[PDB]
Order: sequence, then C-alpha cells, then structure tokens
Amino acid sequence: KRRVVVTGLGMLSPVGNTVESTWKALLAGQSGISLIDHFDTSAYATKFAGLVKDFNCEDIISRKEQRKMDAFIQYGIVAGVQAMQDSGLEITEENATRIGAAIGSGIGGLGLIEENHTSLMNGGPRKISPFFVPSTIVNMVAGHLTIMYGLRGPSISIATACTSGVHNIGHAARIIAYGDADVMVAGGAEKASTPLGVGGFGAARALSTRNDNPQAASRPWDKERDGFVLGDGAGMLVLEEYEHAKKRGAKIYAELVGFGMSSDAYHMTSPPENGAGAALAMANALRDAGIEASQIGYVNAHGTSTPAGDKAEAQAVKTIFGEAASRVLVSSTKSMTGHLLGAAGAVESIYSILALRDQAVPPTINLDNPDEGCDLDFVPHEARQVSGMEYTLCNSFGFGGTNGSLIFKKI
Amino acid sequence: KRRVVVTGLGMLSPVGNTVESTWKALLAGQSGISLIDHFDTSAYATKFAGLVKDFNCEDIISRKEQRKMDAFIQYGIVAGVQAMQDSGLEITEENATRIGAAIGSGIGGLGLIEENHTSLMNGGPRKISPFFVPSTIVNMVAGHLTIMYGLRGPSISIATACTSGVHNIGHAARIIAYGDADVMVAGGAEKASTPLGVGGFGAARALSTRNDNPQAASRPWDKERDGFVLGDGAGMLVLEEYEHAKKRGAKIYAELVGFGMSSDAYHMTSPPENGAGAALAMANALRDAGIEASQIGYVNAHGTSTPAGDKAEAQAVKTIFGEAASRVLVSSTKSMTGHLLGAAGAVESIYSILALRDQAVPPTINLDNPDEGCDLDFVPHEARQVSGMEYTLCNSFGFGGTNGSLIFKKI
Amino acid sequence: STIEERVKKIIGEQLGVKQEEVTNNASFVEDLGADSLDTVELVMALEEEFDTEIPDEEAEKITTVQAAIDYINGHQA
Amino acid sequence: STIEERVKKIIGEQLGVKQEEVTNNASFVEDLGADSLDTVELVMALEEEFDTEIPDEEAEKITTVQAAIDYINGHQA
Ligand code: NA
Ligand code: NA
Repeated sequence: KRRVVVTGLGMLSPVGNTVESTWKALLAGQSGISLIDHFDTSAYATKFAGLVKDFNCEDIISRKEQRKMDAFIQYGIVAGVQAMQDSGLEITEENATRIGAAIGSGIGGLGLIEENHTSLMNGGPRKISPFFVPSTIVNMVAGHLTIMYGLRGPSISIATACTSGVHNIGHAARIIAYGDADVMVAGGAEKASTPLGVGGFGAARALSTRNDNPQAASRPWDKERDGFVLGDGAGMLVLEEYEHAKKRGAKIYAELVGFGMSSDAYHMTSPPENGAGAALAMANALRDAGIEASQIGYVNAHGTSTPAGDKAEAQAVKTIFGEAASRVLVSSTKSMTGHLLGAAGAVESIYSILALRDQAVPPTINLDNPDEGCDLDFVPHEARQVSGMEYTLCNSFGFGGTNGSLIFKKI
Repeated sequence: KRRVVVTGLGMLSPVGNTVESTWKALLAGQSGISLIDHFDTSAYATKFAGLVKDFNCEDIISRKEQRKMDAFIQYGIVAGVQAMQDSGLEITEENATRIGAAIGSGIGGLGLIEENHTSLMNGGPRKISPFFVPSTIVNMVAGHLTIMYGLRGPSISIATACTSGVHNIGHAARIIAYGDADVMVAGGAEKASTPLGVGGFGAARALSTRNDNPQAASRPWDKERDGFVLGDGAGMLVLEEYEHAKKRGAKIYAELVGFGMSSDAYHMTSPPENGAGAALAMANALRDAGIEASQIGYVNAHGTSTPAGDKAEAQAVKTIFGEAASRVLVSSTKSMTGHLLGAAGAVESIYSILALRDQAVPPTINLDNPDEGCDLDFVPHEARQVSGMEYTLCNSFGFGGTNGSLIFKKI
Repeated sequence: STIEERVKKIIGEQLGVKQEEVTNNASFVEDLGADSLDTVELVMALEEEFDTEIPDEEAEKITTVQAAIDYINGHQA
Repeated sequence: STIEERVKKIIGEQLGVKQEEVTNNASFVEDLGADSLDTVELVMALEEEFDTEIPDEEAEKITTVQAAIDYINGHQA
C-alpha cells in the first residue's frame, strides 16, 4: 500500500503570512480579528473579520497578472509557492506528469464577481472584463500553480463549502495512493470578507455581531457565543508518496494515515443534536488509518463558535472517544483566526501537523465559561505542552452538510 | 478489485428533459440551440444558447424551495431524482452510510448571484436574501439530493470548469473502488445562459456570434466555426459496486473501467498544438482500464467548436490511436446540445453509455467542410450504426486547463 | 386590497401554504412549517411589499400572522 | 496631460511595461508580451479612460501603440 507523507507547507492566515509566524502566533493565543476598513460597514450587522494583513505578492505575481485574479486566487498562489519552495521539489520533464494539485474554495472570487457585475449593471456586457470567469472560479488556484511549475499530473478542485480544505487534502492522498500521482499540492484559499460575503453570511444570521469587541467574538463552546467570524487566508500542503520522498531526501513533517467522509442529510436549519455525521466521518478516518480513537492525542476541532454546532461537535467527540473523551485534547484555532471556510480545513491540517512536530497544542482562546455539556478539555486560554503524541485529528464539519476528517501520524 | 457499474441515468438537456428523449433527439441530429428571450440580448454579441425548454419541476421541488435554488440547482436535483428513480435503489438505515454523491458545476448559480448583488447595490446588505449562499454555491446539488434521500456516505463536489462532469463521475468510482461507498450519484449541472454568463464568456471572445443562424453555430472541426455555444442542463449517473448491484438485481447499463486525469500547464491564450494534455488523460484512462486504444469503438469528443481546441483534439486522438485513428468513430454532441460546461462531461458520459446499449453513435452535425488535418471519421451529419462495440471513451478537455477521460465497457 | 389580505397573501406565498391555512393565530414555525431563515425571508418580503423598513429587533417579535398584520397596520402613519 | 502620454501610460499599466518600452512602433503582442485577452482588456481601459466607445470592428485594428494614439486623437471631435 502506497503511503502518503507531508513534505511541504505554505500558509497565509489572519495571524501571519508564513507557516511558522502563524504557528507562533497561535501558540501565543494571539487573535487576528480586527475591524474591516476596505469597504463601508456602516450598514452591515457584522463589521469585523479575520483579515490577511500586510499582504504583498508583487515578488510572486506581477501587477498585470494580479488584476486577472481575485484576492483568494492571489492568496492560494502565494501559499502554494511557499509550500512548493518548502518542499524543495525539483520538477523535471520526467516527473511532471506525476505531480498535480487538489486546491479548492467554498465561495470563491466574490470580490471580482461584485466588480464585474457592477460594471455590467452600469454599462452593459461590454464592460465585463474578459478575465471575469478565470478570475473568480475556484479552480484557478490550481490552474495558475500547475502552469507556474509545469505540473501535468492529475488536478482537481473540490468545493464543499466549509469542508473543502480537508476534502482536497484527503482526495489528494487518494490520488497518490491509487497510483495516479507521486506528488500533489493540496489545500484551499478564501477571501469572503467582501460586501457580498459579510452581507450574505450576515443575511443568514450566521455571523457574530460583537462589533464592540471583535477579538472576543469567536468563542467556541462559550455560553456567550453568537455565530462564527469570517477569516481570510490559504493553506497548502505538498503531499508525496513515502518512497518518492525518501529517495530524494525530502523533509517529512508527518504521514497522512486516515481520511474519512460523511454527509449529514439534513439542512443547517434543523437541529444537529448528537452530530452523527461528524462522528461518522471521524470513525471512517480511524477505520481508514486502522487505529483506535484512544491513540489520538489532539483534535483540531471544527468549532466555529456557533451555538448549536459547537454543542453537536462536543457530542460527536464523546461518541467517538467514549472513555478517552476526558483525556483527548480538543481545540478550535478559529477562536484566533476565524472561520476560513473553504481554507479552514487546509490551515487546520497544517496546525495538526505542526502540533506533532513541536509537541504543543494551540488553545481555544475566549473560552471564559463553557456551556452545559461542553465538559471536554478544550485547552482554554493558553497553549498546552504534550509529550509522546503520535496522532492528531483534523475535522471540518458541516452540521447541515458534508464532513471530513484527516488523521496524521508523527514521522 | 472492486468494479464500478452504472445502474441509473437522469438528464436534462437542450434537446430533451429525460435520458431517452435526449438520446432519441441526438441520434436524429436535432439541434437544441435557439435565441435567448428571458433577458434582453440587444447589447450582447451572442444572443443564443442551448436552453432547457418546458422545464417544470413543481412535482419535485415546491415553489417555496425553488426560490432558495438557482436554476442550475433545480436542474441537478431533477436529473438526480430521475437517476435515483431509474436505479430502483431502496435506501434504508442500514445502507445509508454507504451511499453518497459527487456532483459539481463549473460556474454555479450566476442567476441568483446577479439578483442578490443587484439587491445589494440598490438597498444595502439588508436586501441580500438569507438563502444567497446556499442558493448559488456548486455543492448544493449534492447537498439537496443527500437530504432528499437520506444519504450519509461520502459526498464531494468537484468544480473544474469544463471538466467537472467527468471528474465528479471518475472520482465517484474511485470512492466506490477504494471502499468508502457502495453507491454514488455523480454528475454535474449548469445554467450559465444568464447576463453575467453570456457576457462573461462573450467578453473572453469564447462564444460563437452566429446570431443569424444559431442551429448552425456549433460546428466542431468545421472551417467556419467561431467559438462554442453555451448549453444548460444536467447529467446524473448512479454508480454502484458490481456485486452490490448484482445482489439487488439492478439494471446495469455499463461498467466504468477507466478514469484518467491530466493538466495542460499553459493558459488558454497559449497554443495547444498537439494537445499533449488531452492525450495524457486518454492514455491514463486506457492504462487504468488495462486496454489498448484500438479496442475503443466510439469517442465522445470534447469538440467545443473552437478553432484552436478542435484541431488540438484531433491531434491528440491521432497520437493515442495512431494506426487505429482512421477506424475509430469520434463525434461531438456539442454540435446539437452546445457546451454544458461543468455538466458537459456528465451528459456526454450518458451518451457514451447509451451508445454501447443501442450500438449507435450520434453525429457531429453542421460538419460541412472539415479543416485541414481534421481527417478523422467525425460521424458527420447523420448517426452511425455500429456492431460489436465493447468500449467507448468520454473526454472533457481544458486546452488550457485540466483534462478528464472515462472509458465504459458494455455489460 | 386591505393590508391584511396583502399580508396574509405574502405569508401564503412565502411559506407555501394555501390562504385557508393562513389564519390570524397561525405561528410561522409551529403551524406553517417555517425555519428560522424562512421567517427572515418572510419579513424581507413584507418590507419590499409595503416599502417599509422593519428593524430586526422588531422583526424578531413578528412570530404569528396577527403580529405581521399589526406591524404593517400601525406603521403606515 | 496630452492624450499620447495618457494613452502610452494606459498601455504601460495594462501590459506591465515601463514607459521606456512603450514606443510608438511597439506591437502589443509582438513587442509588449500581450495575449489576445490582454489587448481586449487594454482597449476597454482606453474606453474607460477617455469616456469613448470603440466599436470592436475598429478595436481589432488597434494593434500598435501608434494605432491607439491615432484613434483617441481623431475621435475627440
Ligand atoms: Na479542524
Ligand atoms: Na465528451
């Protein structure tokens, strides 16, 4: 059986523009949520988000090519280049057909969708930019990255809303293990902090409205939570077959040992209760990895700080872990970064990997008073030092949609 | 090795609202292209498209729930229900976790994106519908179908522009063969014939502008072609593990034996020439199926009626087939239906399957004068009767993007 | 056509119920099968129908058919 | 600032070339590395910059810097 390892990391997040700077900020419990100022939020119920600060990609993407890209495409390219550079992979004509990508997004290029439609309603179809379609669709992050590096292997783009991150990474490993590729760059990217984004998710009453204190708005499992907080960024991983990585002396962060999927079969407006869908995806990932749940040391929860979803996630962890539920460490890094939607599963897989490397667990900040029935060790406030941790679990849950779970093994 | 068979078909197309009515119209060489009248096309260079006529889903989707769905979501649900009903599958609590979906789209809910953004620019974010996000994102076709039938197995949504159809179907078979599911409903849906769609693709100079004769505008490999023609619709297949289908006495249309992927690694503005990416995907599908190219009887080409892409596709068929290139039958059903984009690979997989059942090949209509170097048997004008055909090949090519190839085997 | 018939009609179209079932004592969620986003869309439809702005703090108090009738009545002055 | 400097600047920003390289004889595709969609976006930028409509049959004849200079000159009257 072909094993799949992680040989490269790249990331842009509300708390840092590299992998290590983000990892340092999360372990320090630093928030990355601030007030939006790139558009007038006076008429918006939610006026804050997890923004990428000080973003400068001119060294990678020229200004001419940036205009053909929505911000979420620029993010994924930068994070993809970081991961490719971190992998040290040398693409030749011989191995090009064996290298591909699996990069998706949940909502895609809202910014340039808004701009092109505004030109349309103001000046007709002759004002639509010829780059409108390729600047907005979710598959163009992989499209640009394959062209930049000459990748010819299998390339897909999974768009499953808040679970796109783990799905793209998990099916990149499936493509490698099946034999269709030896290397895949996988992850997701998002930039929904736009008028349509903040307004759209705000129309569905999904966003927190704590405009008076944005750094305390994302509080998973806290009794005062009132919805999730939007977050921008991108996470990219270089997945590689084990023997391929060993032959070239690659750096190996962790091994991807398990990937599970499930569907909830109910709308988000219906009660999730015990989160049977979330438990089903975690069980499939454990069965796929062939390990018991008690061997998991840390679980990077979905934990969006929504009232019903957070409680349903704690029940799903109790079902899967049972006796070991009181011992496993669970934490939501969305308390600091916000909800990166399609990229959430991607950046949170990187956190689960770095948790194995450094034997440290990032905290669930703003967890002042847990809800009734939320009596798990959610690592509140400050980061936790661990030892002997071999497996971590990364979850993306739909609670009204699809679910994805990834299990990583140290070395 | 777990084999994957096709046990259910559903389809909405510009030439019919069922599978069989579409198949009959295509074999008769009937065009489904007409002038757009649901919005003012006076300022649009392209005024025609392949539209779904006489669409009535009130028996399946109530008017209340239709308002929460873009037209492309309504299409995919109807086609999905047809395929599920055609399969005769009885979903229970026992097998629900073993049934999922793989349904995508290339551009998604343009219509309701336009409407919600128009309300935004006219009345602020308080005019955005709370259903804006779930009515427009490409993954909601699978989201609704899983809820309607209580499906809890793995569900993904691949959005790879014009290759989404074959990618969703091909990776549904991968999910089944890997062991994560026994049944999957896969395909795609599209409704891009909107102001943003016709204007967006028209801004990129991709659309034919033969407004004086729309039924002759889509002419793959003809010397007078001038771009592709938009087409709406949806194609859905019920994929099933072989022994699972045999135990329940399912009807078995064909077996999915090969699935191949590749990337072009160049922009669509760059010359495709020999179509090495298209050839690479076809070769991977043949290697995956373990058959030689000479065993393919019919190839449902991509054939979008674009000047450079059509010629590059003919070269890729010559590379793969070589000696047998003069004998294989190739045809573009886009000459009648138009380009269904994300759903093109889905409806064209159904055509490749029905070609095996009836031993008949639909034609490439409007092929009056082939280009230099387009000397393959493109089945021009009228349908071809064949005998002893065991394998068909369904292609979706990016010529500046990803590629996908599926091979089907009779019985 | 009177605002009550207009309000009852808006509620009927929004929640997909016949006008026979849109009684004055009917609860949107409990009697007419509306989820939390259905009631939000319904209040938006009342705003667009009568060209009036309904503050979301007052919109949450519109739980029944009679409540929507009372609000549109006492805010046309 | 004169339309030629304005036109040359528009071409410079659009194709990502320094104003030193935007010579009057420069071809967008052959000298300034523009693809077919770059030239389309460039003509659109000329339209928005000068509030003039350029018919797409005349836009196809704008292949060099001098051509764009001539068109914007002889259509301000
Ligand atoms: Na997570
Ligand atoms: Na095809």
